This record gives sequence, C-alpha cells and structure tokens, in this order.
Amino acid sequence: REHWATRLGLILAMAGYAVDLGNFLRFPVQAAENGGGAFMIPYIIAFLLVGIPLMWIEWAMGRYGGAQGHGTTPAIFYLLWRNRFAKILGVFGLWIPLVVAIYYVYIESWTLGFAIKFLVGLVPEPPTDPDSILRPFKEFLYSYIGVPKGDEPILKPSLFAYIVFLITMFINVSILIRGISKGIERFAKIAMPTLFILAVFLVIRVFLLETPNGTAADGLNFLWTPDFEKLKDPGVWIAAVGQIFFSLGLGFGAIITFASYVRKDQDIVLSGLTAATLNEKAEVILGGSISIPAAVAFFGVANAVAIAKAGAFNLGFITLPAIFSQTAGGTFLGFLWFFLLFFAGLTSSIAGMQPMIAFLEDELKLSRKHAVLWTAAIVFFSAHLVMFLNKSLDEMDFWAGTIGVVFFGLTELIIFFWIFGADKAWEEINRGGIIKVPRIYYYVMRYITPAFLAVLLVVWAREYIPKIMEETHWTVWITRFYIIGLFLFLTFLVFLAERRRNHE
Ligand SMILES: CCCCCCCCO[C@@H]1O[C@H](CO)[C@@H](O)[C@H](O)[C@H]1O
Ligand SMILES: CCCCCCCCO[C@@H]1O[C@H](CO)[C@@H](O)[C@H](O)[C@H]1O
Ligand SMILES: CCCCCCCCO[C@@H]1O[C@H](CO)[C@@H](O)[C@H](O)[C@H]1O
Ligand SMILES: O[C@]1(c2ccc(Cl)cc2)c2ccccc2C2=NCCN21
Ligand code: NA
Ligand code: NA
Repeated sequence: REHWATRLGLILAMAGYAVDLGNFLRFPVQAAENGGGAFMIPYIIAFLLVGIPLMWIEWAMGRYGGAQGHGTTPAIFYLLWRNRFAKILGVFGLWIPLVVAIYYVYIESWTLGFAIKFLVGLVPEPPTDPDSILRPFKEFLYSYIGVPKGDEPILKPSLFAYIVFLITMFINVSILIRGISKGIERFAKIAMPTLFILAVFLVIRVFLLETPNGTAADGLNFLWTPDFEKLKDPGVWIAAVGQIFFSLGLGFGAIITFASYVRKDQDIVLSGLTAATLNEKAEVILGGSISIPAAVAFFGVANAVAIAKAGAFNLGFITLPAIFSQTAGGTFLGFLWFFLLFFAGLTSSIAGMQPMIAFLEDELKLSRKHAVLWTAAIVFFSAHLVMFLNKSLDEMDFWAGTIGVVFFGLTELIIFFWIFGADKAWEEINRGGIIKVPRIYYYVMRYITPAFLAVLLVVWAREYIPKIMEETHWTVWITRFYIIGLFLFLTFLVFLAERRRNHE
C-alpha cells in the first residue's frame, strides 16, 4: 500500500485539503454576519465539540481501514459493521466527493483563468461611483462563465474558460497520477509554503491600503468588534457549527481516504490536531485579514454590512478584482489573489478525487494510472452539466456538498462509536498517539458530537429542503436525475467489487 513518506508531508496534505477558498472568503463573511468578534465564542466551541472530535474519528477510521487494504467507506463501514446496509451507506463516502469534484474543479479553473487574465492584463479597467467600478467586473465574470442572457437556463462558457478548465484537469491528473508520496505529498510541500507566502504578502499590502473612504484598520475593526447580542440567536450557533464542519472538510470521505495511507501504528492524534490547527490559523489570521479589510478600506465602513451580505462569491470574484484595478500594482495584486485561490483549490481537489481513485485501486484492483484516468474521465465528462446548465452547480452543492456531508458525518460517528463500539473506537484513535486524546472527549464523541450534528441536520432539512423542492426551476430535475444516476452506478461498482472478491 502507498504511504505518506514524512510526518510533515502528511500534515501539509491534510491541511492542504482543509484550506480552500472558503478560508479566504466564506469564513470572513460568516463572522461579519454573525457577531463579528463574538462569533469566535461559538466558533471555538464548535471546533472543540464537533470539528476536533470528528476529525480524529475520520483519521482513526481511515488508518484502521488502510491497515487492511481499504481506503474508502463502502469497505471500511463494512469492516466496522458487517451488514449489507453498511456498504450502501459507504457509497455516500464515494458519491459526495465525486459529485463535489464535478463542480469544484471547474470553479477552481476560474481562479486559474482570472489569475492569467490579470497577469497579462486582459482585465477591465474602469472608469467615480462604486457601481461604475463593480459593473465592468461583474460583466467580465458573466462573460467568462457564460451567465444566461435570456430566460433560458443555458450557460455559454468562453473558449478561454473551457481551455483553462482542460488545463486545470490536466494539472490535477499530473499530480494524482504520481501517487500519494511522489504526487500529492510532494505537491503539498510546495503549495502550502507558497500559499503562506502569497497570503502574508497580501495581508501586508492590504494593511497598507488607504483610500478617501477608509483604511484596512477599519476593515479589521468592523470584522472583529464583538456583537454579543447575536449570541442569543440560535442561527449564529448553527452558522458556527456549520462553518467549522465545512472548513475542516468533515464528512466528504477525503480525510478517511487520506488517513488510510497512514501506517497502522503511526500517530494520528497529534498530526490530526496540527492539521486542523493549520486550517484554523489560515482561516482566522490570513483569511480574516485580506478580503474584508480590503473591501471595507476601499468602499468604507458604511458599506461593510452591504459587502458582507453580497456574499463570499461576489467578494472574491467581483468586489476584490474591482478594487485591485483601482490600486497601485493592483494588476499583479489580482494575479496573486487568484493564484492563491487556485492553489487553495488545487490542494483540495486532488484530495477530493482520491477516494474514487482509491476505490478503483483497492476494490477493483485497477492500476493507479488507470484509476486516476478513469476518475478524471468521469469527472471531466460530468462537469459539462455544471458548465452548461445554469444552477446545476448549486443543486449538486446542496445535496452532496451541504446536506450530504453532515448526514455522512453523523453516519460515521454512529458506525464507529456506537455500532463498532466506543471502547474499540477509543483504543483505535489513541493507538500510536504521541499525545493521548483527553478522557473528556470520550463522552463528547459519544453524545455531544452526534447531538450537535443531529440538530444541525434537522434545522437545515426543515429550513432549506422545502425551498429547493418547491421554488426551483424544472431544470433542477436534470441535475437530481444525473447525480442519482451516479449513486446507482457507484452502487453497481461496489456490487461488482464484492462479486470479484467472491471469485478470488
Ligand atoms: C457531451 C459531453 C462532452 C462534449 C461536450 C461538448 C464540449 C463543448 O465544447 C465547447 O467547445 C466550444 C468551442 O467553440 C467552446 O467555446 C465551448 O465553451 C466548449 O464547451
Ligand atoms: C449537458 C452537456 C452540455 C452540452 C454541450 C453543449 C454543446 C452545444 O453545441 C453548440 O453549442 C454552441 C453554444 O454552446 C452553439 O453555438 C451551437 O449551436 C451548438 O451546437
Ligand atoms: C467560495 C466561493 C466560491 C464559490 C461560489 C461559486 C458559485 C457561483 O456560481 C453561480 O452559479 C449561478 C447560477 O445561476 C450563476 O448565476 C452565478 O453567476 C455563478 O457564479
Ligand atoms: O474544497 C472542499 C473540497 C471537497 C471535495 C473536492 Cl473533490 C474538492 C474540494 C470543499 C467543498 C465544499 C465544501 C467544503 C469543502 C472543503 N473543505 C476542505 C476541502 N474542501
Ligand atoms: Na477550511
Ligand atoms: Na486546499
């Protein structure tokens, strides 16, 4: 079995998995909307009661499976629970990261495309008033993606966007086809320091921003001034538990799969804690110091609330690019911003495609080359739905990327700590540990963590599911149809896997 070569490489690949575009865009917007500095109270709590416990569990489950030659959840769930229904539930740990990959690699390609256009100067140059600067960049994005100009839900990506997507798939494959240590691990040791340098440069340059409308200090101010009155709102605590769960990449199968290349008695307690910490530091220190302070510096604290409500995507793809076109050397600044987002995405997508690759290798005995190429083929092909059908992306992101992962997070806990056995699970986590998990976490993992996840799941199911089902366009059924088909196909592959095993 492939293994991580060095402890540092393992930590950087895992941190690389967790650190993504959300760290630099989603987290700052969530924090501003949910109590500013006060948001750190439920955020740390969520990290301590949900993020950290579940992450350890996924590492444990992964390492446990890897020791027996299985890196994915259909086989691993079955090892923890010898039941047919365990294998079927395990398909979700293959289906979730596959579906997310189908839209994520494409979004990732946008950052590469924007980076290139900025570098060579193929970007708008306004002209005054805020909308006069924002609008040319809104149009730039819309022409790139091919946002529908009619009533048809049809996207028409530019030729540039399509080719960059091809290049982005190629880069992912280039890394993945080299394997865990010589591919994913090797790239982690380059990308994570590169990521750190890019962010630190941006933080310094953003902190120097001074405009007639404000400063970066005003931005840091608006973001970090506590509003403890928002702590009464349960939706702020839901937002925190959700933000932590998504930022750490829990429930995607990626962590389990990556952990399966950790040797049987190699530490996961300290390595896991360190990886999660890297993600948090990148999130609150770097992510919180770039996008929002930059936006508030240029548009003024008066528009801070409006900026936050316009969302993470507009901030990262419209607002910030517009600001850069109005700042000195902003052209090279825009390149760095999107180069940073690209590496953030790239380190996450290679990790997110590994479960499908590992399944083909482990259960269908494909060579790494064949497993990588076929996985890429399925993802490349399916992505055409995301590129050409308006709102298809959102539909996939809701079922697999939002509802899916929390359901799968809960399923993991129950199978491991309740069905497999809490005592067997606890020993599995702490074995080989450089440090031991605090005894208090035995109760957290068993009662607190699933409770939190159960509550989040129900709240979101009651809140969002009726909306998606009743108020969306008929074309959502196309996306629902396709992704349900994918689940059928993966179930069949799992069916073929157990049949081959019966023969040999
Ligand atoms: C059917 C799934 C695989 C084939 C999908 C069709 C590929 C579409 O290819 C298209 O080529 C055009 C060149 O003019 C580009 O401008 C489009 O953006 C690109 O998507
Ligand atoms: C769901 C898979 C996506 C199908 C790929 C669309 C291929 C459409 O193909 C071409 O599209 C061009 C604009 O896109 C048009 O100029 C052409 O008339 C059309 O033939
Ligand atoms: C972390 C933030 C980056 C992810 C945000 C990408 C999601 C944006 O996807 C959106 O799909 C829409 C469908 O109607 C299009 O109209 C939008 O213009 C397109 O940006
Ligand atoms: O960027 C992801 C991720 C997950 C899977 C893939 Cl294939 C690609 C990227 C992601 C997407 C959506 C929601 C959360 C997360 C996430 N957390 C860590 C890496 N990662
Ligand atoms: Na993250
Ligand atoms: Na990443």
